Amino acid sequence: ETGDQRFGDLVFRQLAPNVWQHTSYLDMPGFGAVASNGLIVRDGGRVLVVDTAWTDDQTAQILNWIKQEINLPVALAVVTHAHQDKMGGMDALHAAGIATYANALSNQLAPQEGMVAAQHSLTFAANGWVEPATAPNFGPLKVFYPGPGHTSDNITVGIDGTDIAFGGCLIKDSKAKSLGNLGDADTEHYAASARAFGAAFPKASMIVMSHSAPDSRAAITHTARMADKLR
Ligand SMILES: FC(F)(F)c1nnc(S)n1/N=C/c1cccc(Br)c1
Ligand SMILES: [Ca+2]
Ligand SMILES: [Ca+2]
Ligand SMILES: [Zn+2]
Ligand SMILES: [Zn+2]
Repeated sequence: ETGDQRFGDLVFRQLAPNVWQHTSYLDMPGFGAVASNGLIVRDGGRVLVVDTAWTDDQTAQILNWIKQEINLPVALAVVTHAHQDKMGGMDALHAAGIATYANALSNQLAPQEGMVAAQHSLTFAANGWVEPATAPNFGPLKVFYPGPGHTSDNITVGIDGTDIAFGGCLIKDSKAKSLGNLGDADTEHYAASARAFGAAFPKASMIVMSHSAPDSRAAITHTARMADKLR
């Protein structure tokens, strides 16, 4: 779509004055090329990243795009669970000197999932909000653990000062006919987790997700409606 920029294999789209979506693609062999989206946030004199790309090389291209187009240091990255689309590029972040954060559970599961763990672990209260001492200096990033759904470790992030919340792989677009890859899913708690994400970011009107283009809040309720049928 017009307005989008390509750098290498990555596509970028501005969502807000200080927010961009990054999109990377993995070619399952002779199968569907599969898109995955993350976010880039300009916070004053620094940049914050949400999710790697599928690969280290694709991840370096994110970082090089930021250097060329924004020209501010990346202070940290938060990754949203231990699958290849979200943590495939951790080695690239580390090679670049970025501090990395993930749900403690993501870091614990990372080895079995064939992912490199992030450096630092987020933990969460019973109400789902990140324990702030584990997410120091996150600026406008508000990190919320909605409960198990796409995976037991899936986390979400709202961007304060914008209309944007990022549901990662938990949320599907409002015309989706399935819930995608359920290989690590919790089918019993999924619906409640989708709804909890909506409740955490009641003011968000643009919902960004890993595997569809940004949607309205309709994505949340539609996802929950699908998930209701798993139980
Ligand atoms: F549209 C799809 F199919 F891409 C999708 N929608 N929701 C989910 S989750 N997916 N797939 C996610 C996925 C596919 C291959 C490998 C890994 Br690791 C994750
Ligand atoms: Ca690697
Ligand atoms: Ca798995
Ligand atoms: Zn996933
Ligand atoms: Zn995914």
